[PDB]
Amino acid sequence: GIDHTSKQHKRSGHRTAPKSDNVYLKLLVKLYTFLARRTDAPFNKVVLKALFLSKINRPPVSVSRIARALKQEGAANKTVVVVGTVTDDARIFEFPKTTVAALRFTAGARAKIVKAGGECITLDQLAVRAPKGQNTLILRGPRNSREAVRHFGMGPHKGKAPRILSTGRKFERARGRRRSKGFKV
Amino acid sequence: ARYGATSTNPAKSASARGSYLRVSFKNTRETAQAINGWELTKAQKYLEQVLDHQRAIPFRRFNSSIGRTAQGKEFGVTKARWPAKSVKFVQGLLQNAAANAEAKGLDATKLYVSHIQVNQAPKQRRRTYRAHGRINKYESSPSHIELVVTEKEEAVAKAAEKKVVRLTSRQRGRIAAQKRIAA
Amino acid sequence: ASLPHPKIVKKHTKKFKRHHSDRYHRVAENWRKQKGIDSVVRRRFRGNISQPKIGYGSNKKTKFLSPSGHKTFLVANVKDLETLTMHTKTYAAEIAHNISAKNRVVILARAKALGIKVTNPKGRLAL
Amino acid sequence: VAYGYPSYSTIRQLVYKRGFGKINKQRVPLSDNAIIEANLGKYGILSIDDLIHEIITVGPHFKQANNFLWPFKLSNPSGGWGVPRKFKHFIQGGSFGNREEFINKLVKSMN
Amino acid sequence: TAQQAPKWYPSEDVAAPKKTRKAVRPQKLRASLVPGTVLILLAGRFRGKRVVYLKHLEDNTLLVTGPFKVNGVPLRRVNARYVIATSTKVSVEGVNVEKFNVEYFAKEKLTKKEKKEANEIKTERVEDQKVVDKALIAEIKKTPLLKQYLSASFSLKNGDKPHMLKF
RNA sequence: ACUUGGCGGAAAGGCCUUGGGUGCUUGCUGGCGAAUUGCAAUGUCAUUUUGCGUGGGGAUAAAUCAUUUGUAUACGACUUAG
RNA sequence: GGGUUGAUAUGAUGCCCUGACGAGUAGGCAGGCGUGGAGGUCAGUGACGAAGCCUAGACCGUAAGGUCGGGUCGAACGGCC
RNA sequence: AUGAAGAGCUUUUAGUGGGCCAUUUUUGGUAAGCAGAACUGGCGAUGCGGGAUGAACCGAACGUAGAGUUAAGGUGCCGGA
RNA sequence: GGAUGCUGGCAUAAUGGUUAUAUGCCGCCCGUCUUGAAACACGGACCAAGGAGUCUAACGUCUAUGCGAGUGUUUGGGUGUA
RNA sequence: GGCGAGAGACCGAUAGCGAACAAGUACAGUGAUGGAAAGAUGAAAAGAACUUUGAAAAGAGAGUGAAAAAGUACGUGAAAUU
Repeated sequence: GIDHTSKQHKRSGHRTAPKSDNVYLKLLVKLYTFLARRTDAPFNKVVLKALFLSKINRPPVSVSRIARALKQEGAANKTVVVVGTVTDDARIFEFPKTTVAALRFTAGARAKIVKAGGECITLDQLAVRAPKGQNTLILRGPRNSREAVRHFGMGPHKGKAPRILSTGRKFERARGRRRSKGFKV
Repeated sequence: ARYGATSTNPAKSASARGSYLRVSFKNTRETAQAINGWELTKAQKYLEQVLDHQRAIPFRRFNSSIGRTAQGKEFGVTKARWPAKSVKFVQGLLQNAAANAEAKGLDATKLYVSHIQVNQAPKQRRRTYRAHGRINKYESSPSHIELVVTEKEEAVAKAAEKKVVRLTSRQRGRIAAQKRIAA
Repeated sequence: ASLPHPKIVKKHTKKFKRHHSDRYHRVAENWRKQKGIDSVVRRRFRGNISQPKIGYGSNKKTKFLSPSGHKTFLVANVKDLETLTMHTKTYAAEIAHNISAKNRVVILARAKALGIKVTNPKGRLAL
Repeated sequence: VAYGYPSYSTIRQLVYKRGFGKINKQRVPLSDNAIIEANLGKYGILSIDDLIHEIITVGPHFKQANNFLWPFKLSNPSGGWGVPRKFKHFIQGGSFGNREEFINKLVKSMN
Repeated sequence: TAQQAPKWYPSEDVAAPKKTRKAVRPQKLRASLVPGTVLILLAGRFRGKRVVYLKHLEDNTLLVTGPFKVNGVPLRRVNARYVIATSTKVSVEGVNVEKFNVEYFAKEKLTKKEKKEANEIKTERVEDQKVVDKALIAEIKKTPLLKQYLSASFSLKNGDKPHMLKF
């Protein structure tokens, strides 16, 4: 027999070929896996995975985030790439002229960019302009900003947001939460 | 209508039936198998002898815990009985069938009985009263009977199939070499 | 008339019968797994029935094939048959069981004309 | 285990008959100095015999050659083990332990 | 419809078979066979019979004769794995055997319509066997009892054990 | 295949012998024939019983039921008689 | 783990190559078989016999199960998404 | 030095929460197929060859077949040798 | 970097399958709680038909979909082939 | 609930109201109360004239019917069991 030093017939633990039945997304995946297979490009492979990703591993990206990125050095005339959605943010009042490529565009963000004089782009247009990731810049959005990640890992002396419907006095602000009522955590 | 299984010429045959008869299925079955395949007049005579207790019916299948009697010697057994009621119903049927046969116009002495079957009928149920306040069933187990009698025919036939044969060249050559070497 | 196929191996011609399908009439031969705890069939003791498993599966190149080398495909009409027109060397026709005799005659004549095989070409023939 | 000091003939036989490369986590039969120089050309190795030379004239790249070699999947020996009962020492009348140079006989059988 | 369809129908284009690398090299007989040698037929119509060996044909067969004037064996072609070769040796230099061959041993196969109810020979073959057999007997007359050694047949007896026997 | 005379009783059922007839003889020398079962295909050859035939002789009963008995007996059985 | 959109032809969840591995109660996950009814399609089968039932008769599938033939019978029923 | 069969990270949820056997260490006990602990391995959850027979022992862990060689156990016969 | 060539016979129940039976070897009754079940532990005589993790309110993780600092038409109104 | 109307991704005679039928019926119990089972011939009775056996019931024929493999023990007619 075998004295196995592993687990046998185990899956990679990595998503291929998403379980979104969206045919256009599947077309993009056919495209970018061709490109990953042949264009020897890590950018193509990255985009392929990020297309497989789920909704929450595909958070939104605010145009203000994009603006910070373009406020980097050497990164102004670059082409931003977001596998997901791009949201507007009226916490800003200026915006540059660059082009942005992504799956989805909130109408407000699209308006903001077009008004600033850029163009909002799809990933296929990106694949014809910059197959190997010529002069690109990938952005991913926050993941630990999520109101389930508050409760993830809940225990004593972690500061980790119990799971609770109603808030206020007399909802978990007592025994366990102060030294008068016994003990603080 | 629609009798049991028969391999017989229905033209040279007569039939008879009795249905929903208050007589025991087991004893009628044994009577039937006692006259199965017999010549008809011989059978009627045998059953009359039974009713005179000069001969007997053998109980082959439903024979548990019953008594014995020397008459079983005739059949290779010890267990035998004299079921008057079954016998009466049966020879009434045989009367029926002999009449139908002669009306068809048959030999009436080449005759024999080539099918006779008996099977269970709807149970006729009464109530018996048993100790500690209990009811149990007292069920008659009635019978249907159908028989069929037949003319005995001569020997059946001959001339089976041609029995075609397929040979090797070697077997054919063996045959031919022998037919050469000998006469 | 068929296509070159390899030699057909089935690896179990005998039917997998439910345990005690022979013993009790309430237990039918439709195979059914003993999930018990002290079941010598689940435990694979020697001298007990062989349970199905994926090693008894067949070779892909011979799978679904009849002895002729054809795959069976059910037809109810000339249209379903004309679909098989160009795959006679791989596919053969089974006339359905609910078909009438005259439509069977039609289908049979058409299949003869088109060079198509039929594995039940005697349903509802008198003579 | 049964271990011992092996000879050139049995190294050579073991390799030429049971010679297998761990190539990006697969087991490929060797069959070609092309394979060997594709993978182990880094270490001045081109031929299966250069491999064997490192092996037996243990070299600075013995580690990489041996690790490249999938473990030899031997058969049970042909004429038996020589003993009726195995799991004693070679000394006590068994099989395991250091049978320093009869291992060649055993291995040549199992091959 | 009763059955919908298959999506993709496999093609009918038969793949041409690969270029095999099996050559046909001539047969290396055993050194116990040399022409002019006496054989024992084990099988066939003439099973268990001492016979002569003359020629090694091209379809891995051996040309053979009784001779016919002795034991009823005609010219024939047999198989080396279906004959035993004896140690006995008779000279055959002096026979015109180069004429015979596989086309000379042709059958003119039989059709299917020719089904027999229950059940001829070429003057060519007859006179050929006559030529060859007169030469063979003329050489046989040298050593004694050989004519009869052939006329009889071969058999195993109670106590005869082949691996201890020699032929 | 007949034929004479013996022997053998453990399960003999076989062993031996005499007379003559007939056939074969590879003890020796010879002549004729075989083929085609096609390069092998058990290549069919023994005995076990049963049946239907033809022809040759030979022999022309008992038992069971039923009946009766009671030295016996739950019935069967057993014993006796007609 | 890899290869392959290239034009003509079919299926990209496809096809193909290579290597390894395959024990299993409780239990988990997955892919499927089947039943009653629903929307759609087959311009589906059908009184020249639907369904149902019988069939040590045949065929497919590892299997759940499916199909076919023969018999019975008499009014409806299936394939696929 | 050897190996790495990928390394790390998170979420979530089932079942379980009666245990038993062997080697060795070992406590109570006259001792127990007793009771109670320790390391490891096993049975449970596991068929196979061997032990005549057996949950645990020895050997060996299991897709369907074929061929070869062996393990432990054996080679008078039952029974292969 | 995977077997081809030559020849023969059959072309049919011959091979093969199904099935019954025979033969050789193996084969304890299933389900269950159980450390442990063939158990001298429980349920089960047999057959058919019925027969057991569903629906809801409010929630957690996860995954799809839409929109996106907003989202939610559907209490209600308008309108309708209702 | 009562009266009257319409509908259903409902049940389809062991289901669905206990009740598709002479069902709150028969039936039980002092009584309060309890509380069933049971649908289908065939398009149409054309529901089997007449003969014969039998004490008769019934049978065998005949005949009706598309079909008695539809005969009020009636659509088909499984299994256990026979």
